[PDB]
Amino acid sequence: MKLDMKQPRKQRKFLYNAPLHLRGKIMSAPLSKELREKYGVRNLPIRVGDKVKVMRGDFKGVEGKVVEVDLRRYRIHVEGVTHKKTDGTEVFYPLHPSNVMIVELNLEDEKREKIIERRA
Amino acid sequence: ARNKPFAKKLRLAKAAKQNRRVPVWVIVKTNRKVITHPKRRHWRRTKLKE
Amino acid sequence: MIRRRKKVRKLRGSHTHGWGCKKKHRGGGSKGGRGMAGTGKRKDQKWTWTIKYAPDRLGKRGFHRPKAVQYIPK
Amino acid sequence: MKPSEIREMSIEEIDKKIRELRLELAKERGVLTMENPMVIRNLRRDIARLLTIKREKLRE
Amino acid sequence: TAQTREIFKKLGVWDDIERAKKNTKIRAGKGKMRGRRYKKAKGPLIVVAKNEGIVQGARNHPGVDVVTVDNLGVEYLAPGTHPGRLTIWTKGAIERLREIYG
RNA sequence: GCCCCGGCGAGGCGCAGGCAGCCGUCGAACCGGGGAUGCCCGAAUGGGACCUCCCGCGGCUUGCCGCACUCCCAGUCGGGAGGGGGAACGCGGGGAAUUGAAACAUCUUAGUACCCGCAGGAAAAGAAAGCAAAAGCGAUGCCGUUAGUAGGGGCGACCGAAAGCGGCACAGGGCAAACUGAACCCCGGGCCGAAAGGUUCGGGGGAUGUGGUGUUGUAGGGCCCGCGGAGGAGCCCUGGGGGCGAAGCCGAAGUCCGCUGGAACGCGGCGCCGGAGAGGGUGAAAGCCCCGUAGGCGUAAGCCCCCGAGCUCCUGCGGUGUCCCUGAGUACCGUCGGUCGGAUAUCCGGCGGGAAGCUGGGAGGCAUCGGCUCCCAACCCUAAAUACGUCCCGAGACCGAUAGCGAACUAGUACCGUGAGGGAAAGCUGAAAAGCACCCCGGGAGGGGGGUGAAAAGAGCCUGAAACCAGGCGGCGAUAGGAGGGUGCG
Repeated sequence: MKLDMKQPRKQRKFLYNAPLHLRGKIMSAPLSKELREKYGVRNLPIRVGDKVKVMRGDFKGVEGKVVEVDLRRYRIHVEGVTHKKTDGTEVFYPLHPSNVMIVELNLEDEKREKIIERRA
Repeated sequence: ARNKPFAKKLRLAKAAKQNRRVPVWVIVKTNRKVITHPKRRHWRRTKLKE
Repeated sequence: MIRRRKKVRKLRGSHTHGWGCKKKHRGGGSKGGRGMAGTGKRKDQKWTWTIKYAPDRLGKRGFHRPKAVQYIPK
Repeated sequence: MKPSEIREMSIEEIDKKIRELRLELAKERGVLTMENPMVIRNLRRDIARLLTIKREKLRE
Repeated sequence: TAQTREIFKKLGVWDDIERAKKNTKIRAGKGKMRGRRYKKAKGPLIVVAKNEGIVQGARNHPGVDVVTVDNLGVEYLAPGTHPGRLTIWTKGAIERLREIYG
């Protein structure tokens, strides 16, 4: 995108009302050194079957799989990152993807490989 | 018997349908924000424009 | 250079802002008419001022020639 | 219903199909007043798809 | 920028660059809503005769300004009305000042 | 919400945090381009409207097209134009009073408010019957000065220019007539072509003149003699290269080790990038976590440039002449009304008179006479420099929810008035709903024990002032006199 505006209200307006096809890139996560080396890429946008390691927060050191990506709210769900309700059922804690690191990719799709080849 | 014109009848029918309270699932979906709207009209209090 | 402050600042709390009784700072009656009213020729409230400080404001004297004919030499 | 499957067929099959779908929509709207609460929406949209494709076949 | 880093370490103004980095603050008041977060502090000024690369190279250091002699005004030399700014002159700028006499 | 072509690359189903479900990898949502459907009223138009609904004609085969008024071309067939809407800016007409003059009548307010008509993305103006004055300039429009000057004015209050000078931007063309006399234009069909546009039949115009010529100062043109015969600048795009021009692409470097904490973006220590230390987001103050940023990238249609491609309508120079022509209720005078700084010397209109017309005509601040200087009206077109912003973009010694637009929100909304018209209030849980499982009482709203959370911050939700109210604590409190205070001693 072309965000050259020193004005905070304009930045925040863009982010709150961004079209859907540009929110995947606002939801990008970094890669492990290993994949960084073997592919030549520093970050990629997040996807459901990816395996992630939590880097900041209460759930530190937890590895797990992505099971939900929500673009309206800018949050993801990760299996294993859960808290209990008063009654006792388990619900997911939502995370921002800039707090997680990708330690294993899910590549059963050609266009994501295209992304990689474009930016490596 | 009381002799209405058809177009006036249709406008009165719309005014009749308009007049109900907010649905409950809307309050739930919205997390108790939308709970009343500006067009509750009662036939003794506020008269319409025929 | 010398940047002194305005005196409305010092007159906060004065109640009349230097103008005297609370009845004296009103409209055109408080000036005796608007502008050069009353300087003579019909009314005379400022005729004393006219005869001290501004004679030859009322009346006419002389004639001017056109610029097409005026020559100013160096 | 998909437009590729609708483009293999003749205008008369398209017409028969619209008749059938309209009858279903009426029946469903009657029972609705009495399991997939989206039947009405998908039937509506299918009728629309058929009419579009019939018009574009005629204009040719 | 790294070359300029080394040069400035050798000439002895890196400490003022570091002061300017350290003394930058988030300001008080409603300026934060209008931009104007981050009052930024002033460091050294490089006066040059021509730009051939050095604006590129010195821009990004906190508090550093680069100017030609021909376009030199008083705010570059006395920020906040206060004189006495650390300034790196070139020999060609010195000669061109000789010419301009001012 | 239906279809297609491209892009993006996995989720999506408006504001809007629900129950059930569906669409999508056969490339969706979203973005760019293009199509389809598109009820009634409304200029509203087949004819009528006391209720945005009714009632008909035809002709073709229920399904279909056509049928308003005013006008042009026509012609008993048809082909065309107009009507309504638009914030501010634009052109042309009609035109007050409050007010000031310390009253008021000329004046001022004011060619203002408001009314009527007419256009566009800009409009209007515009190529000297001019400005000047012993020198000269050279179409129009805009900016700065000229200047509160010349001048107007109960010569009062007040009103009020231009030329010139310095700049921005530049550009000039065509009719009428004299001479010629059908050599001409338009519509349809048959052909050729990418096309510029040719050529044929059938019609409409035109001798009350279609086309050719020609467009200016003592001049220009025509005719008349003659020597010369570079209109060739434009237009069409089978071809062609370049460039502008997208949605869109790429874009550096720590989540390193201890303490605090619910959570590091903190403190202390150790490193790195920088043409990038603008701004924002992320569970606290982040150049190195993410978007971006500096800076490199590419691009279909659409558009500009030029090489080529095919094709067009009249043509110069020098001068002679008792030969012809060059705009009429017009120029000009008198009078009345309006208007202007325009004063005996501004412009507009009405009424009564009224020319010359190339051996001619006009202007030069009262009239007229004579000189000198400058020009040729009464017919037409014309870019750029300028004004505006109902829209979009960027920025800010602007406000920060009684502020700022009336409106931070389901606002010109609710609501009031027969109607013209008038017109509010109303922002904030938490990092995460984790939005209180379970037991006793109560008809119930609820109370009490227990739980979630760093914290109840419990939706009657950030902080949570004062006035006011209830209870608890302390001092006084039923023989007593001053605006509720001051000094001194208990």
